[PDB]
Amino acid sequence: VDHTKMNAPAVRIAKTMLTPKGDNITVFDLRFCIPNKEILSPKGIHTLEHLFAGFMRDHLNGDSIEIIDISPMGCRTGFYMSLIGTPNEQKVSEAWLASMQDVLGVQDQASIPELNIYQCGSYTEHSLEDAHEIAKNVIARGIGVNKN
Amino acid sequence: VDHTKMNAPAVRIAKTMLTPKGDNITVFDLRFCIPNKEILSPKGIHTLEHLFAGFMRDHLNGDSIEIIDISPMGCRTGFYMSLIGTPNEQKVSEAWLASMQDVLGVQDQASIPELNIYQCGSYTEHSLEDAHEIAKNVIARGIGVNKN
Ligand SMILES: [Hg+2]
Ligand SMILES: [Hg+2]
Ligand SMILES: [Zn+2]
Ligand SMILES: [Zn+2]
Repeated sequence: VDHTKMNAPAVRIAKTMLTPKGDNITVFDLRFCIPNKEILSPKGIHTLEHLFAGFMRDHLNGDSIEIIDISPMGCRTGFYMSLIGTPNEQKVSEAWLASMQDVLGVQDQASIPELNIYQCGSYTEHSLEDAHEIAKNVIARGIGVNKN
Repeated sequence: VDHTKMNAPAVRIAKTMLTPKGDNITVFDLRFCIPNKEILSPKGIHTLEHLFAGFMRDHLNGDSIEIIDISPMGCRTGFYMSLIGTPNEQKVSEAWLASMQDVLGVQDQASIPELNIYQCGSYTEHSLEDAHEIAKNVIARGIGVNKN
């Protein structure tokens, strides 16, 4: 898709596909930054990821939506979020804008549960600071929409 | 999960989903590096991200397999791959291998047409060198397997 055309921060129905039986799997482009104009930090995006899916599962992931997974994009310009169900751009965003407020509520590293050799893949690649700025940005800038 | 006991390269199974209608979703931890011992290049996982995902599906997904999203983790030591269906370790540990050799089928960056600023949200960030790097290292170590 034309990354020059799209804007950020903005939800976007990334792809839609059905299950063999009946259930629905929707996949969202949770694009934080403006394609090639800005970029997420390998540490920020990482400490963030932890918190994001812990919180998006709180505001979103209710009873008629199911979260499979939320993980950062290689291009570190936002996360991809596959889920069981099919919310719309409003519903996700509202869930995203909330979460960021949830992230802010974490003053230090010992609050991030995983963050250790025994449970986090790469213990020293965490920046709660960078991951808070992002929240601030997003929360500040507002989460619009990007339709295909 | 105790990362310390984990082995890489190796396919681990991190999640299976039961959707109301029946069909089961599967999420696979694809671990390239030993956590906190070895890790992936930021510019390289991206590069390896446009490759892998495609090639994979060209050796996987069928009359019972459908991949939703192959995406890099934050820690940067592995790769989660969600799909509708239920293929096991050997069936993922094998096409990742078919998927790895093809990385080395990649001649140069001038083989990635998606490397435009209208299709890549971070086309600058790129390293087919480290693709091949990571690649040849995987095809030498042979993918193993981990059991939660
Ligand atoms: Hg940004
Ligand atoms: Hg590695
Ligand atoms: Zn981690
Ligand atoms: Zn890209």
